[PDB]
Amino acid sequence: ATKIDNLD
Amino acid sequence: ATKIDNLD
Amino acid sequence: SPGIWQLDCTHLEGKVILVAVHVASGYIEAEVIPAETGQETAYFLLKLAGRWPVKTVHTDNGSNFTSTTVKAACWWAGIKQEDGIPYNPQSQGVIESMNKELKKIIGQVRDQAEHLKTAVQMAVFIHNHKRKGYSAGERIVDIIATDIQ
Amino acid sequence: SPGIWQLDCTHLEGKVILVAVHVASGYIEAEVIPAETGQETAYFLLKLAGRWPVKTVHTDNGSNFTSTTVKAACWWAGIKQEDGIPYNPQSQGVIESMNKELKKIIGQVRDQAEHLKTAVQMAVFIHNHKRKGYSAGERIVDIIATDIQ
Ligand SMILES: [Cl-]
Ligand SMILES: [Cl-]
Repeated sequence: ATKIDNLD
Repeated sequence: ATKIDNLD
Repeated sequence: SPGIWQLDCTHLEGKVILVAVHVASGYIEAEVIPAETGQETAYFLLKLAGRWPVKTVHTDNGSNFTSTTVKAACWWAGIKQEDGIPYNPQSQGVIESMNKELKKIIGQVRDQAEHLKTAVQMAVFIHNHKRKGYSAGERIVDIIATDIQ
Repeated sequence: SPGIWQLDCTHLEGKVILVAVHVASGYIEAEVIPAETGQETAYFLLKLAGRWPVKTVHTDNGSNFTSTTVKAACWWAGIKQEDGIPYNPQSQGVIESMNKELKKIIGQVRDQAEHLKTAVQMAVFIHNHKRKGYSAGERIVDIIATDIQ
């Protein structure tokens, strides 16, 4: 998801 | 429940 | 004063951020919970006291002061549970200013994290490493080490 | 010395207990998670690094070493992520013996807690306060304070 805690 | 984390 | 901590409860995005401040250093630990309940508070305190030598906690409000679950955790962990009446009016201002600082940091990181819990841990990290110069994380370790010696 | 930590993952009651050990002191932090994933590991390390000055983490297995999510947290928090190969074969027996100590404590407190997570935090507390005479919690503060000075 493009987030540090959700790279997807 | 007589537990520290559930006194019930 | 090396073992004195203050609880603090603030809200963001419809959730509750519970904070423990080490009064003499300004170092903090925090967590995000759906609601502040005696059970969540008690668990947070059990965690804090297994990590630092917590002698006294000033509770953040009367419901956590009253809560038998919270007192049961303070008993278990060897903590003296106290009220958080700001006999020194400077206390109110310091906590209010910390909450504003934390929320500001959370807004600065908020888009790097999907979950608020991540952003709050990033804010704890930046708060504790900030040099004002020593950091809060340096000050707490210096204060307790001095006390142990 | 002062900045080196080792992850360790052990199982109980169909759940996973993830542990970080501060190698020079034996002090620990731990949490219960339903399963070890790179996301849970990464969040745990972000929490640890906001609380102590984590320079290096030796990961507990090759999946956490490989995990881009874990590497992204180690990048964020300024942590050097390393493998946990026991080049000193003593490391391997020290971890096994800690896991057995922790599980023993957990069984000793297990009936005071409804939830495994409480029992694990009670075990962290007893582990870190135990004098073997200094405790692990006194040793980690002394080691880091000594390094800051
Ligand atoms: Cl609430
Ligand atoms: Cl697993």
